[PDB]
Amino acid sequence: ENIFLVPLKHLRDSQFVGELLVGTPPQTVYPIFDTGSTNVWVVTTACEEESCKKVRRYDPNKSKTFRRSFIEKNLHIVFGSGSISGSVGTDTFMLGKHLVRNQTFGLVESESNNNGDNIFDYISFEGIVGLGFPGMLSAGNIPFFDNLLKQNPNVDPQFSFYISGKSTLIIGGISKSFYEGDIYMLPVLKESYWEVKLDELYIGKERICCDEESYVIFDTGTSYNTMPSSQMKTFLNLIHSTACTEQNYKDILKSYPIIKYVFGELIIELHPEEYMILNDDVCMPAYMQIDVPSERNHAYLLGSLSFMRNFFTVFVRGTPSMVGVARAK
Ligand SMILES: CCCN1CCCCCc2cccc(c2)C[C@@H]([C@H](O)CNC(C)(C)c2cccc(OC)c2)NC(=O)c2cccc(c2)C1=O
Repeated sequence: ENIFLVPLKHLRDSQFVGELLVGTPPQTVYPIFDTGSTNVWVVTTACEEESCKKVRRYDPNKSKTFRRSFIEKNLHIVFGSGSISGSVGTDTFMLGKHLVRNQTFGLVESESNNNGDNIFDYISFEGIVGLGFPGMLSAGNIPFFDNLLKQNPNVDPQFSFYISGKSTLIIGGISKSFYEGDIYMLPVLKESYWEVKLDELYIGKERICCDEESYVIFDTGTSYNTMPSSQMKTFLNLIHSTACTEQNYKDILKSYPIIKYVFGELIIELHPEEYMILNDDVCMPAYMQIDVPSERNHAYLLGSLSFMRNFFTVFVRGTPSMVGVARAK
């Protein structure tokens, strides 16, 4: 019981959903498990958009343990992918046979693009289980993950994502099934994200960072890696897209640069086959600009598609927090 698995299903686009049970008796939802945010969100019967009506919507009136929050707060969140709004409440959650009572969460009432048709019209969004820190907790006293640990005192305070039908969130421990070699540890900074100091960044022989304080954030909620907007053109000039097939892409990418993230004594090298994705016979880098609240201009995300596909990540919760990285098996 004390180390347990949450199998993740890869639905398109990317991100990866697991089974969460909410309310009494339990209603099932398939949220994404997001280290890049903190709030729990659940799509509800309050959302009357077609994008909500098409999924399994949580019905708070069917939950005996649901309590609408006393403070009637409307939360608006602008993600990089779209916007969600709704109100706040409390309920009992079940994750992987573990109970988490009196958990604050957002009840989705609305979903939109940030500008007509939006991402939610394409995907099957049912919510977010944020695994970030209290600095982006919009309502309530305690983040989900800290609450689960509080109410489950024999769980070790850690979780890890193994990406790629064999993706799984492992809570309380790790498995040698998922990684090779050693795990190196970096201290977490600030109060919002699984954020670490970045000392330098090279694209092949070119140093492109760092002269100010800079940071990497480990974000399972985003497929892509990122750079700050000022370095958008930097990256696009040094790493071109190019024609490729399934048959020749290894040869085409032999000429591409190694991207080196320098975290002090630890250097993570992303080889071309680890950061270039093949879509429509084009090799394109899995990098884009994305606004990071509270870390504009100096944050670099490491996402799921490039980074976690190749590197097993362990997230150790301070009881100071640490991130562990090792090569995926
Ligand atoms: C292959 C492309 C997939 N894709 C675009 C669709 C994503 C659909 C699922 C979804 C919907 C809502 C939210 C999320 C996921 C999670 C967030 C994640 O929490 C972002 N974390 C950061 C730190 C960047 C952040 C930004 C803004 C607010 C914030 O609050 C603390 C945190 N993902 C995204 O904002 C996002 C952005 C661009 C592309 C994609 C996802 C993406 O990979």
